[PDB]
Amino acid sequence: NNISKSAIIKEGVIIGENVTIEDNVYIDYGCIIRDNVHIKKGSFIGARSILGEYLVDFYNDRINKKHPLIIGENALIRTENVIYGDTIIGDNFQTGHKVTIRENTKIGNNVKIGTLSDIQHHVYIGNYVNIHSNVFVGEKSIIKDFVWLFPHVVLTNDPTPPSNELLGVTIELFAVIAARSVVLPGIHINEDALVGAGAVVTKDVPKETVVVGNPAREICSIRKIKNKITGEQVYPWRYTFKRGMPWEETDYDTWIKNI
Amino acid sequence: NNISKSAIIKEGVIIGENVTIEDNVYIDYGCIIRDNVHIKKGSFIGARSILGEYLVDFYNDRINKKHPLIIGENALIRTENVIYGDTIIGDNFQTGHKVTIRENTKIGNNVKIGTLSDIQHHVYIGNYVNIHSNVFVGEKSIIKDFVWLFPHVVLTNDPTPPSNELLGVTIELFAVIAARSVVLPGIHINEDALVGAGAVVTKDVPKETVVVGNPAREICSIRKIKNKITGEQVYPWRYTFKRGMPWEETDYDTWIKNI
Amino acid sequence: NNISKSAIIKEGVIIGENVTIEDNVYIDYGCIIRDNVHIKKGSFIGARSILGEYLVDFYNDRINKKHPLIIGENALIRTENVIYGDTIIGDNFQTGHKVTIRENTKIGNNVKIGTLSDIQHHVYIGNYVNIHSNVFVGEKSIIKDFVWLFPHVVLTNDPTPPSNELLGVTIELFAVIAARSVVLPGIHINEDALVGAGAVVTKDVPKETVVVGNPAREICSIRKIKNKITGEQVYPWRYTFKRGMPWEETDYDTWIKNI
Ligand SMILES: CC(=O)SCCNC(=O)CCNC(=O)[C@H](O)C(C)(C)COP(=O)(O)OP(=O)(O)OC[C@H]1O[C@@H](n2cnc3c(N)ncnc32)[C@H](O)[C@@H]1OP(=O)(O)O
Ligand SMILES: CC(=O)SCCNC(=O)CCNC(=O)[C@H](O)C(C)(C)COP(=O)(O)OP(=O)(O)OC[C@H]1O[C@@H](n2cnc3c(N)ncnc32)[C@H](O)[C@@H]1OP(=O)(O)O
Ligand SMILES: CC(=O)SCCNC(=O)CCNC(=O)[C@H](O)C(C)(C)COP(=O)(O)OP(=O)(O)OC[C@H]1O[C@@H](n2cnc3c(N)ncnc32)[C@H](O)[C@@H]1OP(=O)(O)O
Ligand SMILES: Cc1c[nH]c(=O)[nH]c1=O
Ligand SMILES: Cc1c[nH]c(=O)[nH]c1=O
Ligand SMILES: Cc1c[nH]c(=O)[nH]c1=O
Repeated sequence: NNISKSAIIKEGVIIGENVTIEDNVYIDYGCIIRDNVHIKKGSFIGARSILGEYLVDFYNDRINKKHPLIIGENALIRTENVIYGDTIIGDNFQTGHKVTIRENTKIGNNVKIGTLSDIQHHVYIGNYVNIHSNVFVGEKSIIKDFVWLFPHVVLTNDPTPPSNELLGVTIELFAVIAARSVVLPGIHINEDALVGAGAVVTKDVPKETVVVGNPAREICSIRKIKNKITGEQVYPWRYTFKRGMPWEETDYDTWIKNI
Repeated sequence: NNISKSAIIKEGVIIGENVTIEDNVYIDYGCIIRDNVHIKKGSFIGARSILGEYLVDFYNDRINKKHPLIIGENALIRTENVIYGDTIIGDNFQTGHKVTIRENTKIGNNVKIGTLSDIQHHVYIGNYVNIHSNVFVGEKSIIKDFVWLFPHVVLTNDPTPPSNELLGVTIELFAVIAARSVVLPGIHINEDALVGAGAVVTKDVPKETVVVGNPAREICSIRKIKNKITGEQVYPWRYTFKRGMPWEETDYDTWIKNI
Repeated sequence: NNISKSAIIKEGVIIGENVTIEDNVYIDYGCIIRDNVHIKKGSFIGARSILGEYLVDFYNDRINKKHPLIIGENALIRTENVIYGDTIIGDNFQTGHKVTIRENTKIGNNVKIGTLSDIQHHVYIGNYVNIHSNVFVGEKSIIKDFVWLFPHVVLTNDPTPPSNELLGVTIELFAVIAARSVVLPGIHINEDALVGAGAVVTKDVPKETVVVGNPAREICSIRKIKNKITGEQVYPWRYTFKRGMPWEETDYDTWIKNI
């Protein structure tokens, strides 16, 4: 292995082989770090998380194959997160409790995944994505930057289940999926779209449109929505909300000009 | 610390500083009791629960600030519950497995919180409240006494997400929210109201009214409902159901006269 | 006890009394095997699972009564599964992470139960049943062979809650319940029926019928559905899908003739 002298590793932690733990990493009580896990500098790993969780091939003969997991700098992973090998997570990642993340998945930078979320295999999550509590992200889903998935959202992938050909959902830049919504397989939710709470999204959602209901139907442009408190137009949200965003200290327009 | 000689503390338990464990408390295998936790007499804490879980300020410098957690007498907390500091829980509390309860939250007496439920910060839960499996209780929610939240209910708080001003849901005395229902931000669900399974509640619900659907619509008075088995009028439920309630040994009317 | 010399039992495992662990069983780090647990040959038990979890009577006096749990051969149970006593699980069972299974429950052979699922007490699950992530299975539910419950499905049982007389849902052979659907108490979902994603099923569903919506309504025969990719008729699914099924190596028709 390769573990930093500044790493703090609490009681009960179990470490395997070919593990690299960088500087100022703190691994809380009881974590099990399985083989082929690389934890980048400054990260915190919550108690009893299990990192480099076994892929299916392990069970053939109980011999652990090599499926490297890398976690980026400064993660803040909370308790009992389970993360599979063959997955890459970027920097400043943060989680709630008991989150599960499968293999062959890629998660960008400054992403947040709340308590109980279940991210499946072969999932793509871009940067500054915010997934709240108990969100199910099915295999093949593609979540672009700045997307928000609120509690209990479920992204499906088998159009006529059970079947052999899956179609993942693709969620474009800044789209917001409100709580307890379910999206059907292969659906494209376009930029700056808003899917209202509890919707059953059976059709693509056009850019800057609001849909609600079961099945969800277009109700209006996102720009029509007013703040319930202040009466100000809310969307695109990038102009009215910036806590934790990269243009927090400036403004979106100046920010975007720079990138 | 201050731990009772009658307390039973199983193998693997980890105890921090400024912890008080009263008489006849039983802490099962592997719990991690973090600093500033007070567990009242006669309580049972399920294996691997983590009590006094770290608030956000801890991560600034990995130095644990003081945020006291108090749990009342006779709790029956099941496995792997995670409970934050700056929270108060009353007596005879009981939980299912893997429940998460955040900080700055207040939970009354004789409350039950089922498996997987995720109770956020700044939540108020009164007495004799029954929250079932995997219920999401958002920040700012106010749940009055005798309310029932059935499996997979979700109480939201950001009316035009993501935004800066949250509005919590308030659920009044005895109201019942059936399974897989979602309530929108700032909604008032009045006394003895019934929200039918799977509803999307977008408007306040008047006292003793039944609403169902997406969006939920008023269908009738609660008093119209008949028991599917016995044909007897069911509601107000306080008159037809009393298992585990304070008037269990008497009757509601005599009971209420006394308080 | 009775533990096989070929059993592999990792660090931190806690074993009680009257436990039988057969040949080639592998119990991962930190499992707690409570009294009266029988694990059949060749099974794998994921880290930190808790087997023979305490029934309610234990809490009367903290004295553990006898409530035997049996798990069949070749199980592949993943991490942190919690399984109660007075329950029987058949062979080739497999689970995802953090699944909870209560007492007085019977689970057949070649069944799969995904991450977070919460199976209550007095539940019957037949063979080759596939329950996905975070499915709630209420007390009294009866799930026949080959049924599929997709993510976030919830089967209820109190028709006018809270009440004293529960009615479980019965799901017949091969029926498929798509994601985020909720079924009301006492509902009969017949053979080869399809409940579309996110439905609120308030009425029995006839054999080979598709229902969708809130409340769910019949839309067509299952045989009308075409594969979204190939345009081939999909259902009965037993003729178009067989990965992991008993007729995988042959065909359903020849297979059924033999049984
Ligand atoms: C979990 C957390 O921590 S916070 C979760 C984040 N927030 C959420 O999930 C909820 C966010 N809010 C929503 O999703 C809302 O549904 C919105 C913003 C889309 C609703 O848009 P609104 O500003 O309420 O438009 P408005 O309420 O004036 O339009 C209401 C009409 O459409 C209906 N409607 C509004 N929202 C919905 C909905 N989600 N589903 C079905 N119908 C709806 C209303 O009942 C009303 O019908 P009416 O014509 O009979 O009066
Ligand atoms: C998880 C556990 O352990 S138990 C969970 C606790 N129980 C539950 O969550 C379910 C409780 N039951 C409900 O919520 C029910 O929906 C009730 C009690 C509100 C339904 O009231 P009912 O007594 O069924 O009235 P009833 O069924 O006669 O009225 C039915 C009409 O309204 C419709 N309807 C009834 N309930 C709903 C619903 N939840 N959503 C949408 N429509 C509904 C029916 O389909 C029917 O429509 P129709 O006019 O075409 O026939
Ligand atoms: C989580 C995982 O890993 S995968 C989860 C497994 N897969 C799922 O849960 C989703 C499976 N798919 C479904 O359940 C679908 O709803 C199906 C297959 C029942 C839909 O049948 P379809 O083949 O899409 O029929 P189709 O789409 O042509 O009929 C669509 C019409 O009914 C409506 N409709 C279709 N499905 C639904 C639904 N679930 N709820 C409400 N309305 C629906 C459509 O909006 C459309 O309405 P329209 O007349 O205005 O055009
Ligand atoms: C800030 C915060 C986010 N998510 C959590 O799970 N806990 C916290 O304290
Ligand atoms: C009675 C009971 C309630 N809740 C649980 O999680 N387990 C139990 O045994
Ligand atoms: C194949 C598979 C199924 N379910 C899981 O939880 N993990 C896996 O690797």
